[PDB]
Amino acid sequence: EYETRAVELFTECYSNDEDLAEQLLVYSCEAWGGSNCLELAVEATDQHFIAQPGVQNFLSKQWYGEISRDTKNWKIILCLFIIPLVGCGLVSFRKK
Amino acid sequence: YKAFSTNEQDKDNWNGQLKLLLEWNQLDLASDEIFTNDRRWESADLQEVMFTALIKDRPKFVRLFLENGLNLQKFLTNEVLTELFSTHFSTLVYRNLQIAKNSYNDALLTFVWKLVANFRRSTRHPLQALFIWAILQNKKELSKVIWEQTKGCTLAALGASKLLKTLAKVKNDINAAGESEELANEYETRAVELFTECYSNDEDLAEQLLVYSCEAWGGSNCLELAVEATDQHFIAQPGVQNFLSKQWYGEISRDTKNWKIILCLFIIPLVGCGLVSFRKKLLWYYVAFFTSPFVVFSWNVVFYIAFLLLFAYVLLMDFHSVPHTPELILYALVFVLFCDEVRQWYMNGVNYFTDLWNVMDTLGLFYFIAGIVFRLHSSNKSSLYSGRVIFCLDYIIFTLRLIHIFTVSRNLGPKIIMLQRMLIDVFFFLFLFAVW
Amino acid sequence: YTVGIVQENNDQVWKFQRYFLVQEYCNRLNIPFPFVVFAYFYMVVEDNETLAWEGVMKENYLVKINTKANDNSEEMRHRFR
Amino acid sequence: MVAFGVARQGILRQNEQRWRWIFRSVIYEPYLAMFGQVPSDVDSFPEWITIPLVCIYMLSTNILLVNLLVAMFGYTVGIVQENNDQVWKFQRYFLVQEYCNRLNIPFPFVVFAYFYMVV
Amino acid sequence: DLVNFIQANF
Amino acid sequence: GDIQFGKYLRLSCDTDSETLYELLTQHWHLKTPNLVISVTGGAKNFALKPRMRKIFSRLIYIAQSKGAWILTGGTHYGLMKYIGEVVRDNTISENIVAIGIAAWGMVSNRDTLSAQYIMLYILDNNHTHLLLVDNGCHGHPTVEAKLRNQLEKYISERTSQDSNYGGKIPIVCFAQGGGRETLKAINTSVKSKIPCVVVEGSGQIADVIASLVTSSMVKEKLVRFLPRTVSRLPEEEIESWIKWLKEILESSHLLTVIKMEEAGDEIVSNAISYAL
Ligand SMILES: CCCCCCCC(=O)OC[C@H](COP(=O)(O)O[C@@H]1[C@H](O)[C@H](O)[C@@H](OP(=O)(O)O)[C@H](OP(=O)(O)O)[C@H]1O)OC(=O)CCCCCCC
Repeated sequence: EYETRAVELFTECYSNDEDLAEQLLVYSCEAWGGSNCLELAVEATDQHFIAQPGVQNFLSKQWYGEISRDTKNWKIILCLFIIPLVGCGLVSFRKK
Repeated sequence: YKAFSTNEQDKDNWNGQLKLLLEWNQLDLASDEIFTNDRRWESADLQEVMFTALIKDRPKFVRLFLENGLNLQKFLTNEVLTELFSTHFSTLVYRNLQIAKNSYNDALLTFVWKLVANFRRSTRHPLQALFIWAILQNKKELSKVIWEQTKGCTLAALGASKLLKTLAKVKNDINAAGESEELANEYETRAVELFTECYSNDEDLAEQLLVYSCEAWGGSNCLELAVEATDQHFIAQPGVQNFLSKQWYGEISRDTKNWKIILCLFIIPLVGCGLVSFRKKLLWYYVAFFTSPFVVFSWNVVFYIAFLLLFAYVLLMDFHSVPHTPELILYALVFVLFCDEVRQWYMNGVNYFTDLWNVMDTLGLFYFIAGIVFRLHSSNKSSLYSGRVIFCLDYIIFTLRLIHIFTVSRNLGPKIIMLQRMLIDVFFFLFLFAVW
Repeated sequence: YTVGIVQENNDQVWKFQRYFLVQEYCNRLNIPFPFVVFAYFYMVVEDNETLAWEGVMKENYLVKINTKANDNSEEMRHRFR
Repeated sequence: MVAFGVARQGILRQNEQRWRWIFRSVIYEPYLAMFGQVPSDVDSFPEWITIPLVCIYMLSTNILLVNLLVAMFGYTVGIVQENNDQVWKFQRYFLVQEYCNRLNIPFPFVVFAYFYMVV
Repeated sequence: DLVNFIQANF
Repeated sequence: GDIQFGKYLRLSCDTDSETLYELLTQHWHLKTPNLVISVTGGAKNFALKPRMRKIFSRLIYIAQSKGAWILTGGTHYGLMKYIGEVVRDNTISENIVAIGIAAWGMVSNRDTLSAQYIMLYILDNNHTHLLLVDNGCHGHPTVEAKLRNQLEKYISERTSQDSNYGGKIPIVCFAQGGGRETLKAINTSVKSKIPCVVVEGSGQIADVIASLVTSSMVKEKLVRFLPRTVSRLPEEEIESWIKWLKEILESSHLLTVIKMEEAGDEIVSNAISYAL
């Protein structure tokens, strides 16, 4: 029941706002248990909570870093070998 | 409202009361007090209130205004539409649209982007433009309200579904993508139900509507838009399948036994001997039968089988430094194939190259011509052997093309469809097995 | 892994491919290959009524979809009140 | 498979005039030039460029075969999804009717039954 | 006919 | 002149209904199993109420099924335009027959003739037939009511053996909008013994009749239903309205009122059948 409550609350809140939701997710409390929401979900094997769209989007943004998540993967792979293409209009960075 | 009315300061003026009710979204009071049988109404009176309701997302007030003698066609002028697109169009939605245009370009998406740019910078289908504006901003109720007024209802629903799907394919914001996806599913359901109901009412009018192309709604009809969106659900409906079957059998009655047609194909005189009762003179029967796409397909498969047999015979039994007559016949047949390929290339060239199987066939033809060039070099036996190798490659790729033809039959079509995906997954599994 | 792939029904996919093949073979010169060679050489050398019918069926569909609220017991409660 | 075998035979032997021999060989070689047996390997005009051809041919044949097998089993799960109890009951009705509306005599003694029936 | 009938009626 | 953008004919008020009916039956129209007349009222703006739309859709569907004649004012402004548009929509989808009767004087643009009328009052082009009365030429007050009532009475006097209805062809008056003209038409229909169906819950005079279905109560209901109309109307107008209310209510069995609570399907058909 509490897992369901947490999942619903985070979904609703992630729907309202995205950046505040991610800040809350990564936030570590004043020594609640020495861990954040993500770590506790992982330790409990709460696959349901992590599988939610918001958490997956957060992980994807972390994985791609500054690179725009919507850019084609083949573009990145091709530009990896060819350095000069990095700043040649490809891989439109999310953020000289 | 009671203070404004009973005060008597502005009791005579009704526009103030209407605006006040609209701002607070009091539909029932608006329908009861301001709007009454005694009062007289004109479109020019409502123009501004309608615009404000559109801006503020008051779908119910929009519907009420439409009911009470408002002409949406006249209201949607070029100036109004350009002002609405330029200012009241969210920058986030425009950014998402740009992202879709760049990363995920589509035939309909570029059209809508050009329309949006035209209206933003500075009137064929104003209703369609308004519907697109509502859709791009994920306004469910207003979009439905507008859709109830459009002429191309099913076509508009399919176009909205496709546009929303391609917009949801974006990843800049998850929430907007999910809203767009759910709205697209809803509009797809609406289109399917509407077409079903209408196809149940009448059949010929339904088919005419299906094949009908609008006055440049998006440059496409309902069927094409459904195909581009991969709306398998819409095409799988009984009406569409019946339409496709009628197209496939042509004038031939769909209920006639297939074995009768197959038997009569070899034996010409049976065509007008009482078999294959045509849906619609002996000469007319013969021309109708031979114009049938099904008969043409059967003839083509028979011809392809004969060509493959002749090719195999040439390679296995008759291969010499100098071409023989069977080789010349093979050259003539492959030239016929090549000119057919050119004809098909004239149309849908981009799609001609995009198709994996089509590209495979073109590569096979190029391989065959290269092998011909190699075989022409009779001076060196190495060149002749290379040409022979290329001919073997041509044979195998032609057999692959033959395999493509079998997909028509229901018996072994799904088998091949499954085989493709199983092949992909098995290739990955074999790659892992290979590594260790 | 294959049981999952076969779980999905291939009937819809086959119907889609059927549409593709039918369009390919229909928007095409309906002549056999042996006789199609000359075809290329030879080649080189209402709506308002349908839309109105569509709108009528739309009205019927809208009525049918909006009738769902009729089944609610609210009308009986309002008559009672 | 036969298409692959035709391609292989075309590339290996030239102008085989024995129609019976070639007709059997085209079918027979690809199956036994594979997991079954290796006569082609023994038979194996540059060799350093020939070996990769046989390697890729064997790889393609093996991958196609495994894909076929797996697809067939997947197709079979759908056939077995449908319950056969009703079909068996139907066949049971058929067999019961066949054996009931029939002279209830064993075959060794049924011969005289027909003669008695005719008269 | 029709015109003549109308004229006769009125 | 024939309006094209049907048949529009200008006829004098002092015209025998027998000649018109014989003309229509001989070569223009077939025997009518049913005939319904709708009195929209003076108001040129018709409020697209949530219930009225379904009611009139069912009415037009019933008319098409029975091959009935729908009589209206024919004005392009108000309910008549909506009825004509619905008739055109049904035709796009056995032919529906709509006759719009109005006064030539009140018409804004007059074209004489196969002259075509293309857009002071305006008439809907959807109506397949139109009649223009001309006795008080260039006269603002309406004068088509007398001819309409005479024609309806004559059609009632007719006799069709084919129709299941005994003897005379069934005729049903209809009343959804309020107004002095509507009340006068209802009075004439009641005096003609032809039943009328009044849509309770919509309109001023219609709701007044529904509530009635005494004099002080009638006046109070009339005032409540149309506050602006009663305020503008003079005391003599109110007295005349009460007189007409009492006259029409004298025959309650003929008039039939649709219950406000009743809002299901086939309510219009049920009410019409009950009235007949
Ligand atoms: C040897 C190499 C390959 C040999 C050729 C092998 C080619 C091959 O294997 O195709 C078999 C094909 C099977 O036809 P197929 O049974 O799938 O036809 C459909 C089938 O009968 C469905 O059951 C029907 O739906 P339903 O039951 O009512 O629900 C459907 O009718 P409709 O619902 O659409 O109206 C039918 O269209 O037969 C041919 O006609 C093709 C012409 C091939 C000509 C062959 C010339 C030799």
